[PDB]
Amino acid sequence: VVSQYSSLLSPMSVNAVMKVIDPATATSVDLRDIKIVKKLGGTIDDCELVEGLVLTQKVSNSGITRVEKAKIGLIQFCLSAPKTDMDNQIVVSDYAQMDRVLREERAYILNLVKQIKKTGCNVLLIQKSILRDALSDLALHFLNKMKIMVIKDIEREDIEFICKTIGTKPVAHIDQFTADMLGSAELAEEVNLNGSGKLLKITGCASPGKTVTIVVRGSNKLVIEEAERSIHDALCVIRCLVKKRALIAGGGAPEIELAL
Amino acid sequence: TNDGATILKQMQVLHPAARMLVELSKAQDIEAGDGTTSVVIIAGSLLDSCTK
Amino acid sequence: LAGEGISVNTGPKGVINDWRRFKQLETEQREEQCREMERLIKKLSMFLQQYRKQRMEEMRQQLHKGPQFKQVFEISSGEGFLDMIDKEQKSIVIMVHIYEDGIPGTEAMNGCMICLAAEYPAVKFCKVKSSVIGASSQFTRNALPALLIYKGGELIGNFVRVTDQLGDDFFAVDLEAFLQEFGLLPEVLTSVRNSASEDSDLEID
Amino acid sequence: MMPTPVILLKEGTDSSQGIPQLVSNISACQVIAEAVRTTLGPRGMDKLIVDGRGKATISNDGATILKLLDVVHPAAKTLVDIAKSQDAEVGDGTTSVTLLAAEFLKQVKPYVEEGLHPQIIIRAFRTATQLAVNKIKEIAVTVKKADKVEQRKLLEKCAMTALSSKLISQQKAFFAKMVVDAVMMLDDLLQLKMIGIKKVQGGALEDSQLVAGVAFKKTFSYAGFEMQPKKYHNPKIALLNVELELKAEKDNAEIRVHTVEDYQAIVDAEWNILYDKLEKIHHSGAKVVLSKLPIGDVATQYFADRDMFCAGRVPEEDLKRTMMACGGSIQTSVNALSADVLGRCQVFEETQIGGERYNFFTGCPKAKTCTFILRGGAEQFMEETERSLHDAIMIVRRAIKNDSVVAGGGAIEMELSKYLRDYSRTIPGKQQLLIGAYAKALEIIPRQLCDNAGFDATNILNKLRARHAQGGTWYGVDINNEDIADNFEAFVWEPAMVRINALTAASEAACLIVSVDETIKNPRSTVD
Amino acid sequence: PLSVFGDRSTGETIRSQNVMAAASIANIVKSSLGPVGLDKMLVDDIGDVTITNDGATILKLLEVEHPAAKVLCELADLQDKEVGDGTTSVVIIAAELLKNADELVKQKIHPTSVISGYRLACKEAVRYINENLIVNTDELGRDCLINAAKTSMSSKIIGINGDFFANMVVDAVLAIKYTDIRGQPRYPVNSVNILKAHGRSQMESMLISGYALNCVVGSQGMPKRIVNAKIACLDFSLQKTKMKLGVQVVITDPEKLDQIRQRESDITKERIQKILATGANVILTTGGIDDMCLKYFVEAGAMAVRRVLKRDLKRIAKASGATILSTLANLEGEETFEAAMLGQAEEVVQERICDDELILIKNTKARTSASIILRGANDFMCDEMERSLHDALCVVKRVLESKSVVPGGGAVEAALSIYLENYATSMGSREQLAIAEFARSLLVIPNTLAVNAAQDSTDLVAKLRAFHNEAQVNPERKNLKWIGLDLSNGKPRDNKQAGVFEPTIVKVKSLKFATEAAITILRIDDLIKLHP
Amino acid sequence: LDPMGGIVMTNDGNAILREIQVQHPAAKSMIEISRTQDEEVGDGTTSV
Ligand SMILES: Nc1ncnc2c1ncn2[C@@H]1O[C@H](COP(=O)(O)OP(=O)(O)O)[C@@H](O)[C@H]1O
Ligand SMILES: Nc1ncnc2c1ncn2[C@@H]1O[C@H](COP(=O)(O)OP(=O)(O)O)[C@@H](O)[C@H]1O
Ligand SMILES: Nc1ncnc2c1ncn2[C@@H]1O[C@H](COP(=O)(O)OP(=O)(O)O)[C@@H](O)[C@H]1O
Ligand SMILES: [Mg+2]
Ligand SMILES: [Mg+2]
Ligand SMILES: [Mg+2]
Ligand SMILES: [Mg+2]
Repeated sequence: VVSQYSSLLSPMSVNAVMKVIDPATATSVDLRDIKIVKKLGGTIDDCELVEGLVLTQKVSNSGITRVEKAKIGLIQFCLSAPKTDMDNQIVVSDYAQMDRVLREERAYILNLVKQIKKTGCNVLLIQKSILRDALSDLALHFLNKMKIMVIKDIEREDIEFICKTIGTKPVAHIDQFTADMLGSAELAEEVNLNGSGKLLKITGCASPGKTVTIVVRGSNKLVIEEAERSIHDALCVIRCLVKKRALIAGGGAPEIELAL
Repeated sequence: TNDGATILKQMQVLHPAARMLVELSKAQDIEAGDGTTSVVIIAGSLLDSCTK
Repeated sequence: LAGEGISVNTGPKGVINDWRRFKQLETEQREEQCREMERLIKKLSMFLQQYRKQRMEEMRQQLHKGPQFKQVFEISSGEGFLDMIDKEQKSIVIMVHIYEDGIPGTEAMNGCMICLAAEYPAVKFCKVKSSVIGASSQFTRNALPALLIYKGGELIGNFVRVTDQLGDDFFAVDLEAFLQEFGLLPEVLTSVRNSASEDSDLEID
Repeated sequence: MMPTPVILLKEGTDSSQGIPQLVSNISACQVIAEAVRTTLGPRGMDKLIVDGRGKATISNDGATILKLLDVVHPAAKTLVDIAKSQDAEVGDGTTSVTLLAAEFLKQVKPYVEEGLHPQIIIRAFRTATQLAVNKIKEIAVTVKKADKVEQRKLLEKCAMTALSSKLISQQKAFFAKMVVDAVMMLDDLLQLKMIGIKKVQGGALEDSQLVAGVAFKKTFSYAGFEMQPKKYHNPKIALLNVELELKAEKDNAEIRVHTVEDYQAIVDAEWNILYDKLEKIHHSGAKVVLSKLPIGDVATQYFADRDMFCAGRVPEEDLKRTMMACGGSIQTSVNALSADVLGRCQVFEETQIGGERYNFFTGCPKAKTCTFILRGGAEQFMEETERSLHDAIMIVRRAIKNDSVVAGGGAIEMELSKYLRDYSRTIPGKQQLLIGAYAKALEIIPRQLCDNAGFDATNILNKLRARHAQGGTWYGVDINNEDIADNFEAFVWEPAMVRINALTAASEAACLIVSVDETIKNPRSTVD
Repeated sequence: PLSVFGDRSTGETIRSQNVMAAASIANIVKSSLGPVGLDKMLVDDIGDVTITNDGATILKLLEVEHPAAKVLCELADLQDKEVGDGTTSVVIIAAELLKNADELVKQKIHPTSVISGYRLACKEAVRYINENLIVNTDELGRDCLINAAKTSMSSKIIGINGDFFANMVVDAVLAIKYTDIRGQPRYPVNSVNILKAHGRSQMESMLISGYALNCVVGSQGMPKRIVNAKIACLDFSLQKTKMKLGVQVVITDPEKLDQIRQRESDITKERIQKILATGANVILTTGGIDDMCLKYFVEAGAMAVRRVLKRDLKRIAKASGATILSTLANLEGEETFEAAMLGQAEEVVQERICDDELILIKNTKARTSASIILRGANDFMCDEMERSLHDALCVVKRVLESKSVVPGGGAVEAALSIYLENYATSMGSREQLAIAEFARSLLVIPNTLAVNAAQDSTDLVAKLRAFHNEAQVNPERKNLKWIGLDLSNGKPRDNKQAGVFEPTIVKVKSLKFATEAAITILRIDDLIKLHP
Repeated sequence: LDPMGGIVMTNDGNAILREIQVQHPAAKSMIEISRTQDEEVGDGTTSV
């Protein structure tokens, strides 16, 4: 159905395949490094070839958007009250302890946020956690006060793709969180799709990774799915050209030649 | 959809030979990426000749 | 009379179309019987007490809502019953009322349901006929009051023959208290409405 | 709507009105036309319809297909009615009328949907149809030479054109010659009942024959029949309506005797009555005896003894046909069997045709009737052959009425469309659009021919339009060459009456459908 | 042979069925187009009644079965989401395009050629619109906005009262105006809180110069009117402190139990005292407030509101300059509430509106906002007024963002049909038929307007086409491009002079979306419906 | 006759109309009009 939009889609697919593999010494293409993101609305003419990555997750830190010269950081621990792996309880036998517990929890959260900020980070990605609260409202308020854009609920299986794209290294403990594990980016902004949702686009990365992302638009869901399938077919064709570099004429010529 | 593999796997065929053709189209999709309709057409034509 | 090892072989795969066509209707029936036995046979084939607060409860129930009294929803077919029981969030309680017009004690409990629905927006009070459900004759003749309860798709109450424990001229407060005895009932007036993209506001930037 | 405690009409009364009702009527007419759309042209295809009793009818005739279809839509039944009307008046064009009417309705549907007053559309159809009929009568080709050879050739070509859409199109020349020969022997009334059509199972189509006389099946021969000679070389035929049997003299007759002598006399008297009738028949000089009433075994043996032939229970229509062929008179009384009441045929013979015995009466110079003996491989095969021959016979009869012909293959419709467009370009504009729609609707026939033949309809239509605009009245679709050609010189001839009646009936049906605005359906009575 | 457990339709049958479904959807809403259109009443088999004229609402409320019809329903929804106007015109145009394309296909034209022709025709129509038919609003002024709002509000329950409703709409949109980076004036509609309340006539609808809350004070002790409001916005509840799940209280010495229980409420007491010590008068919180905190606010003569909606609180904080505080924690680990976190308003009043009370925040400082209270005759009238008002606000936002408008009343589409039927002869040999059919289908909207007006559709459209043809042929008659339809008098009228305008984005997006939907449906030639 | 068994004697327009259950949406609109008039000013309920 996208034969009319081929003039736009075909160069997009060729560029997507070329930007993900080494032109020399390549024997296969891993299409999992070309992420396809489908966003309803617009027309097929609005398809994009975002160099960085797009995240469907919304910015929790509402009020801050379009961080320039972003130093992206990805963490795998939780910003909440202390909680050990084994069973833990805090016993209060005096009102002084009942004030000190709140005071010390606040101090611990503030110390975590200050340690994160001292590294120069200004965009934080938080891995999804289903055991403890990954981002408490106190932690979010502290991060907002220090002008850091927070993006939580990052999927567990999406960590590898994000790390390959941006260049951040996951941090699972605040002790090892340092500026050496941050990924510099030119711009990290949340774009608006003309009222059809919000996408979080991070375009421009120092030492770009070997990944590209394609954003597919359409009037309704069915044409979006078919456009995604067609783009995947084009990518697969270019991949099958990468290995076994041999070309034949189409148009029914090979089968009739075989018959003769 | 126009994709042969998607068409074949979306509809239930309930016949063993048809199911093997569906698996064949899926394999062609896995290996050669596209051409999943031509392979099924070729297999059907070959078996049609096998009848005679 | 031989060949016990029949091994029908090629027969099925050439006829499974009609077999599955019959099996679809069979399963559509089978879910209906499976859902329509959960109250049958098991119990179907078989001066602080003056409560001065109930009076003021009744008067405040009389002034419940302004817009309208509203009517209890009526189920028209078994399939509709199935697909409204199966649908809806499992976190809310749904209770179903079975009746046949003519028996005493039906209009009173219908009015009680109307009042409770007016004062409990979360509840989804609904009623069904005994004839449309096609229950047994014993249900139609000796189990007219049946207040089924659906909390997440399972019973937490199977009140059948509530006439003895409720009487024949009970009111809304009586049924409310009787249901609250076993903890069945979960615990302002706008002008008309307030609800009206996600872009909210910004300044200068 | 309000409950209205005492409602006006009977409950369940369904009333539909307004523009949606008319649009639904037009859609129903389109659906009906779709049923016979693929049966038109030399590349047309048959349709098979199974009734509730399991009987299957296979036909290419549009009227037959519409009749077998149980159409209950009140507006759609008009198309079936006009197909029946075209079959009755002309005998051919039953598919053309439905296509033309439904295409008229389809063309004016956009104007109906936008609120155009139906009276304007009706007036436009009336004007366009009158102009088209006048043009057909003006441009139809007739020659005032009145010679037998050219008239015979014209009849043969018209019959071939009528037959070149059925399963017998391969043998269309043979059957066309047979049909023209059969029609030419009818005297002045051209009655269909004077052309018998017999269907005998088994045998190729080319084995079907036309009998210059009369032929009918053997009719329940009694004992002693096989002794009768089965071939005569100049027989005299005694056409009778007499029951030659030993039977009670009258239903109310009652004999009262009181003597054994009178008993014997009565028995001998009955025998003598029968033998007197047989003696009169024998002394009439006849050698072949045919009776509408049963002929008994005694009479059969009596005729076998005299080297005579008898056949009782002969159908009445077959006796009328035999009387017309041989030239006798059906006698109810045997008292006066003169020489002028006996039929004469050159050769009478009984032969076996496909497992059935048939009596043949050939060599009748003064015959005014025929008999088609159709050979086929199936019951529906012979039925559809009979239908095709009926269409050809009606076409030949109408051509005998007047030798006014026009070229087929869509040529006449294309010329009419061009003329109507040229006329419509000279009127203020409200009628111009509707007459132009009529002219465009007239293009359905060549388009349907191309679609059925597997052509590209658009290119052929463009070429036909360009040719007709620049000259050439008789240019139409050429099926074999995948192109267009002069159909008049290609001998694709049909009488002008066919197209005149088709246009008239289609216009009347379209106007009747358009005029209706509200449909009311009363509840059924005795639903059982 | 196939042995597929389902029903299969192939060829002309499925195409005709798809076009039937699209035509049914179009005919559902065709009668509510243009000023002579009429509303529809929808009942949802429970008793709820929805009187509406919006195409998107009508198609959303209906339960639709056929997929080709659901395509048009989502098309209307998308047009509403991305533009906000023309949700009926897009559906009608898409259905007409599909019907004409099916007719072409039945004429043995391959659907690929029809799709290519439709793409070319849509591209050329957009180009011609952007080149010729647009009118720059720079030389028009506020009268252009007023006329655009009035045009958008026709065919609605507030159509006749447009002379006042358009002024209210324009005032609200200009009030909520803000600028961003790159110097682009952005107008955030949906920041205008639309409040409905039956009662007085529509002429009594109020445009609040501030914000309107659907909330009342938490207790009768507090005053209902504060003059020099110091709004304090909070995102946390003010209740008795309850310790977290990971902390439990174990008592071994009884003497500490009373101290623990006292501090359990003294914590919230101290928080409220910190909040009030800075001079705050009005306290709005998203969380709840219990009795003791309400009493604390009562004794100080403050105003406390609980259960405030998050979006309302955000809008109020942005307008008044307050900062939403999720907690009273600073960067020194203490509990502080600075005065800089206080918003300012010229007045906060709890007014009574038809036996109900709502809070009005008037003349906020550091930013101007707006809110509209709609007064009707019942709930249904107020809901329809709200829908029409939202349509007008979206139209005004489109006009203010993109400064180009096009004449209404079908002038643009008549001109497009003329130009496209002229241009079709210069493109292709078979796609030219598709372009011509696109041009003919573009005339469905003026035809529908004329039919709704019960006027002579054929003659009126013929006159309009003649005017536009003369405009496009004669080089000196470029002023005839604005000739549209006057539905009241049933005659052609220069709509640019009459003030019938609409944003160019409406027509452009509707054309693109209708073309894409028609192309999507046109590709289907085989349907397999597996049995459930 | 109240559906719950009560008895209502009145000649107030809104009091009478609030106790009538109707199926036609126009009647629902009229009843809502009656309630609007009663809530807004408390008088003239039959007149409207
Ligand atoms: N040999 C031929 N070449 C082209 N067209 C033909 C030929 N024979 C018949 N036709 C066309 O077929 C049409 C009628 O087809 P047919 O099915 O025989 O009768 P009808 O459909 O009118 O009942 C006529 O309009 C005629 O022009
Ligand atoms: N006063 C007017 N005179 C002529 N045409 C108008 C007038 N107001 C609106 N129209 C036209 O009526 C058409 C239908 O608009 P409408 O149906 O109300 O919007 P929507 O399609 O969003 O429902 C618009 O295309 C507009 O050009
Ligand atoms: N003494 C009176 N003489 C004449 N008209 C009266 C008198 N008292 C009241 N009315 C009329 O009766 C009407 C009041 O009727 P009422 O029962 O109050 O109905 P509603 O509540 O709808 O007004 C008023 O319009 C008033 O003009
Ligand atoms: Mg391919
Ligand atoms: Mg014919
Ligand atoms: Mg509008
Ligand atoms: Mg009064």
